[PDB]
Amino acid sequence: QRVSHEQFRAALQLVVDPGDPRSYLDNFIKIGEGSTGIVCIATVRSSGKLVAVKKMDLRKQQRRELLFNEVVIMRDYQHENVVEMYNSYLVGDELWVVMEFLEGGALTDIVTHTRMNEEQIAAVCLAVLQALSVLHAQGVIHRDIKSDSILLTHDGRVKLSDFGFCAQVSKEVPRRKSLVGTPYWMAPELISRLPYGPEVDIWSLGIMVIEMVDGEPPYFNEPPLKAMKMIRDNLPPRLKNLHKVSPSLKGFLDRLLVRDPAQRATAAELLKHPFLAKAGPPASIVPLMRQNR
Amino acid sequence: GRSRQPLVLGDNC
Repeated sequence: QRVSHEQFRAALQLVVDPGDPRSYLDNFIKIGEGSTGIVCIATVRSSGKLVAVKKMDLRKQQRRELLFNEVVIMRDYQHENVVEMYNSYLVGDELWVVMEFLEGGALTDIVTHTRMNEEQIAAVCLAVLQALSVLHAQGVIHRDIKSDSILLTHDGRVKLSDFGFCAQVSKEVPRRKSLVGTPYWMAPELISRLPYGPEVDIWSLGIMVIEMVDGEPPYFNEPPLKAMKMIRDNLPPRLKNLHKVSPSLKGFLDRLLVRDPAQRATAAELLKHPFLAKAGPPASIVPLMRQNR
Repeated sequence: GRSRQPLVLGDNC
């Protein structure tokens, strides 16, 4: 009990940066309760730069070992559509991850207050899929794809974030089985805790497409647990606003929201899909952001 | 209903 705490803390120490970041970070401004703790922005004293700091209490996780994943897996990851992690530290009983601050905030604010058009939807889906093709080719599953995990720059550039539940697969351990995600976005094979791969993020992306069209995921008013039962048991959920979606968006969505995971399109395939040729540039997103509306 | 919060099953606790 105390023994498992102390061991866990020593283990994490081997993968985090040594040192106390409190000596260099000032002006903490809370922006969220995120997945697994609080997210603040702060100023780096030596550079004047703003960063985002996620702080996760070691004693408050459902599965403490998941805290190993992001801090190891995302360590020196560079991709234009993925939130960059700068360092991590152990501060008392908290893990702090310091990362790039996305001043445009999250896609959730948009999707609940406005209606994206298909140009904008394709731009988001292209960005996310560029991120997921590269991630998935090196064994990394995100496992919490939803609008809250998509962040924006001031000029409409899109980046994937919230890697806290991400997982690494490999040749010798190619599948995971953990019930991890956000209930309404979870793939049905993951709900059933069957072995699963990168395919799970493709299904969640489908649900996020439903968010972008309808405003919310299917069965959102149902309590989480029954909603999960429905997803597991029913046929693919349908858009409420289907009459407003183009034939190419419908055909795109049909390749995402497939139950049989071996039939579901991969990110690399979806990158070639004609829906994505409608993608707008970063500027097309900017009108939707809270500050411009 | 309408919850945006993640769920992690503590299956090994």
